[PDB]
This record gives sequence, C-alpha cells and structure tokens, in this order.
Amino acid sequence: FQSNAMFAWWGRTVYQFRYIVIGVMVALCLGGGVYGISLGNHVTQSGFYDEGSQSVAASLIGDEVYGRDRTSHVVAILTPPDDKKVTDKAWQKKVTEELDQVVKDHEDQIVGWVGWLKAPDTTDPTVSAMKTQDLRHTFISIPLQGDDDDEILKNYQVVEPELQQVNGGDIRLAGLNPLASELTGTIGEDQKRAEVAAIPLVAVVLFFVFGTVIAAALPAIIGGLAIAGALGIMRLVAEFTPVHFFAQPVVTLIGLGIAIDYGLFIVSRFREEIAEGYDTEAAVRRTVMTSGRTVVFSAVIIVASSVPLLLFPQGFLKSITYAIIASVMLAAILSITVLAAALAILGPRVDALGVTTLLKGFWGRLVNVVMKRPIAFAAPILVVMVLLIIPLGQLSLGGISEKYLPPDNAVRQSQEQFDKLFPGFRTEPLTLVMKREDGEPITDAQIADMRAKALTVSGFTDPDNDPEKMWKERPANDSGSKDPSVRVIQNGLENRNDAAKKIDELRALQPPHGIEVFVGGTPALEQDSIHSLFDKLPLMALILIVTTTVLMFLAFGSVVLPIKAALMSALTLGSTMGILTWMFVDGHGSGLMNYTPQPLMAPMIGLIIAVIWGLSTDYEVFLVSRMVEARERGMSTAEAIRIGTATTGRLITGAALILAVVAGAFVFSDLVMMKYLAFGLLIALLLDATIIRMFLVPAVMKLLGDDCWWAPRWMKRVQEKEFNIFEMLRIDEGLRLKIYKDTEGYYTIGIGHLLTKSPSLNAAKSELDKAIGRNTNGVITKDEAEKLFNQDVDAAVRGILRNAKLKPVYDSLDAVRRAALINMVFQMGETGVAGFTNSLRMLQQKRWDEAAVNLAKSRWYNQTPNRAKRVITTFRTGTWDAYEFHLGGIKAFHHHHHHHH
Ligand SMILES: CCCCCCCCCCCCOC[C@H]1O[C@H](O[C@H]2O[C@H](CO)[C@@H](O)[C@H](O)[C@H]2O)[C@H](O)[C@@H](O)[C@@H]1O
Ligand SMILES: CCCCCCCCCCCCOC[C@H]1O[C@H](O[C@H]2O[C@H](CO)[C@@H](O)[C@H](O)[C@H]2O)[C@H](O)[C@@H](O)[C@@H]1O
Ligand SMILES: CCCCCCCCCCCCOC[C@H]1O[C@H](O[C@H]2O[C@H](CO)[C@@H](O)[C@H](O)[C@H]2O)[C@H](O)[C@@H](O)[C@@H]1O
Ligand SMILES: CCCCCCCCCCCCOC[C@H]1O[C@H](O[C@H]2O[C@H](CO)[C@@H](O)[C@H](O)[C@H]2O)[C@H](O)[C@@H](O)[C@@H]1O
Ligand SMILES: CCCCCCCCCCCCOC[C@H]1O[C@H](O[C@H]2O[C@H](CO)[C@@H](O)[C@H](O)[C@H]2O)[C@H](O)[C@@H](O)[C@@H]1O
Ligand SMILES: O=C(NC1CCC2(CCCCC2)CC1)c1cc2c(F)cc(F)cc2[nH]1
Ligand SMILES: NC(=O)CN(CC(=O)O)CC(=O)O
Ligand SMILES: NC(=O)CN(CC(=O)O)CC(=O)O
Repeated sequence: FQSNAMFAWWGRTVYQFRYIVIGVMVALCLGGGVYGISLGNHVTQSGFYDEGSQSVAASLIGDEVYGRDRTSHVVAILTPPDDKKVTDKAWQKKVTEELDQVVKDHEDQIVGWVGWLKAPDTTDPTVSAMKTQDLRHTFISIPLQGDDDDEILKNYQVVEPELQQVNGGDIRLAGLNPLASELTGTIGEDQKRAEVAAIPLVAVVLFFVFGTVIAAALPAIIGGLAIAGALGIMRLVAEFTPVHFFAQPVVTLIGLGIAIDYGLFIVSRFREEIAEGYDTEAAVRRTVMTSGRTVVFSAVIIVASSVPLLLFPQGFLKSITYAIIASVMLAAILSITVLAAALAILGPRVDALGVTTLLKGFWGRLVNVVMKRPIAFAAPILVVMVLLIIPLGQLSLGGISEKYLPPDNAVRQSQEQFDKLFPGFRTEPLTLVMKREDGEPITDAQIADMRAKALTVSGFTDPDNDPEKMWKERPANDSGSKDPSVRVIQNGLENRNDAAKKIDELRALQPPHGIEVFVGGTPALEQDSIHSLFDKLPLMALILIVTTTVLMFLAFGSVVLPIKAALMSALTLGSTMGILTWMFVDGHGSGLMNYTPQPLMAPMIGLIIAVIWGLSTDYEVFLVSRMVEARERGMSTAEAIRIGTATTGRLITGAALILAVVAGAFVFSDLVMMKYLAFGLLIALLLDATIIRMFLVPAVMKLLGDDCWWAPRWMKRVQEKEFNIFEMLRIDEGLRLKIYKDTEGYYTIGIGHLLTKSPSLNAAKSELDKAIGRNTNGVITKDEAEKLFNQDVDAAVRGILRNAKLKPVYDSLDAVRRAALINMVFQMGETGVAGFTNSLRMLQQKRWDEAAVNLAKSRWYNQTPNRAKRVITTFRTGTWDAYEFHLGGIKAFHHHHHHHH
C-alpha cells in the first residue's frame, strides 16, 4: 500500500505555497457560498416514490390523459363573522367578489375557485355537502396552475398572502399546498435554530478543548467555509439533477460537525508537533502526513457508507447522499489545505491570544477496571442492547401526512378541522389505468370487462350498494389530452391497511386482450416505494458491510478486529433503531419533544442505517487504529488498548460533543423526519462515544490481546526500514562507490573515508585494496562502504568514551542523539566537539531547546549551516525527521576525522 508517499509531498507543498492556497481555496469557498445562497429556489419536494414503479406510470398516464387532480391543492374553510351563517346572501356576495378579485389578479397562479358558494342554490348533493349542517362553515377548493409540485407550491406561496386576507382573515387554508409550504419551511426554521443555538455551544466546546482563541477559532472557520462551499456544490448539482429540500439541512447537520472535527484534530496534531520541538514547516508536513491521512481515510469511510444509498430509487435519498459526499469530501480537502496553510502562516502563533480577550490522565484507569475483569461488564451491556433491539421488529412505515408537523401547528389543525367538518371529501382511491397497445379507442364493453373483473375483488369501499355505482371513471379536466386509447377507473379502499394485498390482487387480474393495466393511487405509490426499499435493503446492507470491513482491514491489518467492529456496529445500530421505534412509533418521548407517534418515512430507515453504520465505523476506526499502532510502539501486551483509549480520549469526547451539539439543535425540528434523524445521530453518538468505546470494546477485545493483531495473515503489512546513522551520514558526507578527491584534494571513498593524503592515486588504490581485502580497482560496493563506515564509527565511539568531556554527555543520550553527537565528531574532531562545554552540559541535562539555541550561535553553524541545522534539530527532537526530508543534495565532500585503518 501507499502509506505517506503523496502526503509527504503535499506537506512540503502547502508550506511552500501557503499564501496562494489560503487565497484560492478561500475564494473558492466564499464564491461557492454566494452561488449556493440561491439553493432553496432550485430544490424539489419530490423524491419519495419509485419512479420506475407501476404506480408512477399509472400516475403519469392518468395525469397526461385526464389532467392532474388539482382539487386538493388548496381547501379554504370560511366562517361568516359575528355569528352570521353561510346562507346570508350579502356576506355571500362580498366573499364572492373578494375571491373573484384575487383570482382575476392571479390567473398565472390560480386556475379558479370552486365550491358550493359559487352556486348556493344548487341541488348537487356532493356540492351541497360543502357546507356544514349548522350553516356556519363552508369550504371552497382553489386549484392552482403549474405542471410539477414545486411550481404549484411556489404559485400557492405567491397567492397565499392575499388569500389569507379574504373574509377579513376569517379563512382557514388546508390541503396539499399549505401543508407542503409548512413542511418545507421547517427546513429554514431548523437552519436558524442551528445558527443561534449551536454556533456558540460549538465555540465553548472548541475553546474548552484548546484553551486559546486562535486554535479554537480555526476549526470553526473551516466548518463555515465547508458549509459555504458545500451549498455551492449542491446548487451546481441542482443545475443537472434535482435536489431535494431535505438535502440542505443535511449539509449542516452532518457536514458542519465533520468539518469542525477534522479541523480540531488537525489543529491539535499541529500543536503537539510544535510542543515536540519541530519546525513550523516540519510541523505542517508531519501533521498532514499523519493526521491528514486519517482525516482523509475518515472521509473515505463516510463516503463508502453513504454511496450504497444510491441503490434506492428515491430522489430524496440520492440528494441526501450527494450532500453527505460533497460535505465530507470538501471538509477533508479544506482541513489539509486552507487549515494547513493557515497553520503554516501562524506557526506557534496559534497559542498567542489566551482566554482573556473580551470585546462584546483520567482515561487509562477506567479502562484498567474493564481490563482486569471484563466479562462482568461485557455481559449486562451486551444484553441491555438486545432488549433494546426487541422493540425493532414492530416498525411501522407510512407516507407523508399532516401529522408530520407538531400538534400545535395551525396549518395541521386547519387540515384536521376540514376533515372533522367535511369527512367525505379527502379520499385516496386506487386507480386502474387501461392503455391500448394499438392507438384505437377503448370500447365501453372493455371498460365493463375490467369493471366486472375489479368487482371480483373484495375490500373496496362502496357508498351506494350498486354494481355500476363502483369503479367510476376518473374526472377529466382541461389539462388532459382526452386520448381515447386510455381510460381510468377508480375506487377507494375499505381498509387502508389492506392496500398492499389488494394492489397485488388488482395486479393479478388477467386484463382484457390487447390492453395493459397500471394500478395507481396514493396507496399504490407509497406501497411501491416501501416495496422498493425492502427489496434493495439486502444488497445495500451487503455492500455497506463488505466495503466498510475491507476499509477496516486496511486500517487494522487484522481479520478479527474488523469483524468485531462490524458486529458491534451492527449491534449498536440495532439497539439505536430499537430506541427510535420506542420513541417515534410507540410515543415514549412524544409529549416532551412535541411530536405525534406514527409510522416512519420508509426511505428514512435506509438513510439512518447508512448514517449510523458510517458513524460507528468512523469512531471505531479512530479509536482502534491507535491501539493497533502499538507495534510501532513495540509494546506487545494488550496494553495497546489502554494507551489507545487514553491517547484519543479527550479528542473523541470533544468531537462527539461538537456533533452532539449540532444534532441537539435539530432534535427540536417541527418535522418528525428531521427529529427522528437527529435523534438517531445523537443516540448512536452517545452509544459509541461511551458505552461501546469506554467499556465494551476494551472488554470484548481483552478476550483477545495477541490473538487479535494480524491474527492470521500470511503476508500482510510491510514495515519500513528504520532510519540509522549510516543514512544520516550518507546524507551529510555523501556516499561514493569510486575513489574521489574531496575539497582538500585528498583521495576519499565511501562515506567521508580518507584513504591517504598522498598525491599518488595508486597509493590510494593500494590503501583501499588493503582496507577491503581484495584488489578493488578503486571501486567498492555500497555494502563495503557501509562496513568501512561502521569501522569509522566504532573508532569514533572508542575515542568519545575515552574523552572525559564527551563520555558523560554521550552516555546520557539515546541512540538518535548519540548519532548526532558522532556526526559532530566526524565533522570536527573530539576536541572540536569538546569545545562546546555549555551546549554539551545542556544536552546532558536534556535541555534540548537551550542546547539547540546555544549551538545555533556557533561558528560551526555559521560555516556549515545546513548540516549544523540538521544536527541541531536532531538534538532537539530526538528523531530522524530532519534527514528523512532534507534540503537538496550536498556538493562539497570533506573526509571526516577518525578515519580507521
Ligand atoms: C421537505 C419535505 C417536504 C414534503 C412535503 C410534500 C407533501 C405534499 C406532496 C404534494 C403531492 C401532490 O400530490 C398530488 C398529485 O399526486 C400525483 O401526482 C404526483 O405524483 C406523480 C407521480 O409521482 C407525479 O408524476 C406527479 O407529478 C405528482 O404531482 C397525482 O398524479 C396528481 O394528480 C396529484 O395532483
Ligand atoms: C393532505 C391534503 C389533503 C387535502 C384534502 C382535500 C380534498 C378536497 C376535495 C374537494 C373537492 C370538492 O369539489 C368538487 C366539486 O367540483 C365540481 O364542481 C361542480 O359542481 C357543480 C356541478 O357538478 C357546479 O357547482 C359546478 O358547475 C361544478 O364546477 C364537481 O362537478 C363536483 O364534484 C363538485 O362540485
Ligand atoms: C459530489 C456528488 C455529485 C453527484 C452528482 C450526480 C448528478 C447526476 C446527473 C444526472 C442524474 C444522474 O442520475 C440519472 C438521472 O438522469 C436523469 O436525467 C437524464 O435523463 C436521460 C436518461 O439517460 C439522460 O440521457 C439525460 O441526458 C439526463 O438529463 C435525471 O437527471 C435523474 O432523474 C436521473 O436519476
Ligand atoms: C467509495 C470511496 C471511494 C474512494 C477511493 C478508495 C480508496 C481507498 C483508500 C484511499 C487512501 C486514503 O488514505 C488512506 C490511508 O489512510 C490509512 O490511515 C491510517 O494511516 C494514516 C496515516 O497515519 C492514519 O489515518 C492512521 O494512521 C490510520 O488510520 C492508512 O494510511 C492507510 O490505510 C491508507 O494509506
Ligand atoms: C447534547 C448537547 C446539547 C444538545 C442541545 C443543543 C441545543 C439545542 C436546543 C436549542 C433550543 C432548544 O429549544 C428551543 C426551541 O423550542 C421553542 O419552541 C418549541 O419548543 C418545543 C418544540 O421545539 C415545543 O415547546 C414547541 O413546539 C415550541 O414551544 C422555541 O420557541 C423554538 O424556537 C426553539 O426552536
Ligand atoms: O463523527 C464522525 N466521525 C468522527 C470520527 C472521529 C474523527 C476521525 C478523524 C479524527 C478526529 C475524529 C472525526 C469525526 C461521523 C461519522 C459519520 C458518518 F459516517 C455518517 C454520519 F451521518 C455522520 C458521521 N459523523
Ligand atoms: N555550547 C557552546 O558552544 C558553549 N560555548 C558557548 C557559550 O555558551 O558561551 C561556551 C563554552 O565553550 O562552554
Ligand atoms: N555541501 C553542503 O551543502 C553541506 N556542506 C555544509 C553545510 O552547509 O551544511 C558541507 C557539509 O556537509 O559539511
């Protein structure tokens, strides 16, 4: 695999061009934000159905031929004031004139207004039922113009202000368009609730995590930039494919928390790079190379968890998937570009401004408890979660209704009043759409055939008990082509819960010869959508689990840890969905959170499965990979677990808290779908950030310490060669496999190995042949140069340990800093290095910063600054990082002291 090849280059590059990166990407994000403000006028409310289904075809054909039903666009209940009754002919006259005026003013929007009030002397019984028995309320129907849902809704919102002022305001609007206006306005209301309640809370959590103003501010800015760029991208996407309303809040509910968490992790990694003594440029490079990789892998995991949603046919789920993908990918891009560039500019200045600026280890021991006795905690945790799965099996599913809004919502209440006062009018029948393959008309006899065949099916509502009084032809209006080759008949259902059966029965009827039959109606559309979701759930789950487990094996290098992860994520998923059913189907929580218990939107369960699985996988890989890394750390115990939970404890709690703040803003949504999604997010977050991270996954995983890392893998993951003193000096003194003359004109070879000060080259050839034990012809191989160099360092170390000024400082140093001191000795002699009494003593006392600052003041640094700066930063950090990423190549080769023979 390709660990750290491209990320090192990018880490050099962002420091190299921090200014234009921070300019270009900020320009892009702000331009995208401006462009994406227009999103909201280019979003759709459609997307809940299966557009390949037979119900949708029945809808398309029936609307084309009979005209779309616009009778439920807008119902308006009028109550005459001052206890006057609908038969008051003066009140009648004035409201007629008002309605006619608004219609005349809005003929681009209103087809007309229809009702009993238009013919109060009529004898039509259905029209007569448009007034109450007490003569105190009468409703009218106001069909609107337009040829998709969104255009109709916009027309309604255009005419609604003037329509509410009719009858002195004593008019109550209901039907599909007032409800759709309310349901789609919930989006913006949730937006501003997040703006006012979550941004300050994220600010306090950020400042608590960091402690200084700038460090806390950077992730907030990164999140804002991500929000803006992602809204821009979604608008651009809207130019080509339709984008559902619900896609806007998802950008900020899911995306904003992820953006900020990425930012915060990068910033804390940068700060700990600084605290370890690294250059700002080295810091930037190493944070992108370490934490940028895991940020990007998190992005890959979230995208991998989201893309299986694209199997489902609902445009709703597709728009949400696009939004998730756009948000998280931009968040990763921003975190390793804008943020890295900013940090490259600031350097250590990120900690400058402290708490006072006014203008307007606990982990480790808790895990040792679970560790020393695990099963006593694993078992009850593992059974409470299954008895939270038990409510799952009951789940109810249904379509959109007035009850998606809160009970105290005025529009929902106008709908409920209309249904209480005029019960017969709101119907959702099943349609039989008959289409002739040939274009010739359908005869009356063929309709009689289909009519009888339909009569063979039970469970269909029958108002009047008459064979012919059933399955009436659908009404035709002016918008319909009236094509004779297709005719529709319809009838309502007896039991609303008997639809799926009845539809199937209606689909099993052998239709007449030469015709094709599509059965539609709202129950048909809803049930077909549900069938599509239930039918694609297996493949979606399979791809989800297989992709995530493969990613997790890449991350873990084990075949048991990803399987454990998969099943614990499935387990918290089942548990959290059980809780959700407990709250939103059975209602435990309904009174406090102000929502109506009801079935759930069917695409919501696919959305929530993908979302919860993704979150579980993300948090679990972040927690577990730093326990599996403990082999770079070399500690073989199951103590990997304790250090991995302790190293990532504060970080996980901060990230979880920030996302929890954002989702807690959204649990208060007037839209029960949004409530259910935000709540699922919150429940999964608290389940994975506490009960699974802190208690379970130490427990079940101590059941297998050494049996879990790379348990059974043949060839698995290559370990990079550790750097050494040979490579260090090969950089500093060159490695030459043929004799050459150094700056002083002397015959040198290998790594700074003087052969002789003789002018005779063949004297050097003789000496090199003597040293190597063969006639070399003045050429050696790299391994021979390596052995010659090892002999030179053995001589150097002998000399160091015999020197009273160097032996103490040398003995007190680790292997890397010892190699730095030996480097100094090679370059300048024991005596030379021994002149650094102050510096050497600071090194002996592990005062790395003081020693580095003092050594930088030397004439050694002045005459050979690049080599000296490499050695000095090696003394600082105690690592090989200054050599694993150094400046150019050397040009002046000088043989070192302590050349051995
Ligand atoms: C942010 C969340 C917002 C959620 C709020 C949405 C709740 C209100 C929904 C309004 C739906 C109006 O439904 C009434 C219409 O239903 C069908 O047609 C609809 O379904 C067909 C097949 O899909 C499409 O071809 C038609 O274009 C499409 O109008 C009927 O054929 C139309 O005669 C009837 O007028
Ligand atoms: C989730 C949201 C759910 C929303 C549920 C709301 C459902 C509302 C459905 C209301 C439909 C009632 O309107 C039906 C009216 O239309 C037409 O009028 C005609 O009546 C007489 C001749 O029949 C004359 O007065 C006119 O010349 C003529 O126009 C029809 O011929 C009648 O059947 C009926 O009068
Ligand atoms: C960061 C993530 C960004 C992801 C962005 C993905 C945007 C997808 C662009 C197009 C929608 C993809 O889905 C396929 C879509 O094609 C349709 O229209 C098309 O109808 C014919 C069918 O072949 C074409 O020939 C037309 O050219 C074409 O307009 C509609 O658009 C969607 O109802 C439908 O699903
Ligand atoms: C459907 C989605 C379509 C996208 C295309 C699929 C591409 C699949 C992989 C993409 C490569 C992106 O980088 C993935 C890299 O990240 C991982 O992180 C781990 O090493 C990081 C560096 O320290 C830290 O994250 C943690 O150590 C630890 O998590 C590892 O480095 C490697 O597994 C991999 O090299
Ligand atoms: C876990 C870490 C922290 C998690 C939480 C983070 C902060 C989230 C809370 C921010 C505001 C809290 O609620 C404020 C909301 O409630 C009131 O209205 C409604 O309150 C209930 C339904 O919302 C019902 O009483 C009524 O429908 C109606 O009165 C306000 O008027 C709304 O404008 C505001 O939206
Ligand atoms: O917090 C979500 N990851 C966390 C994982 C922990 C981080 C990993 C990188 C270093 C800092 C910690 C970042 C944030 C998260 C995942 C997720 C998902 F897959 C779907 C979804 F809808 C919401 C999600 N949130
Ligand atoms: N680190 C050094 O170069 C020490 N030098 C420089 C100094 O500290 O003044 C003095 C000494 O010879 O002890
Ligand atoms: N030739 C170089 O760039 C390095 N120079 C010295 C330096 O400036 O670091 C020679 C040496 O390593 O002693």
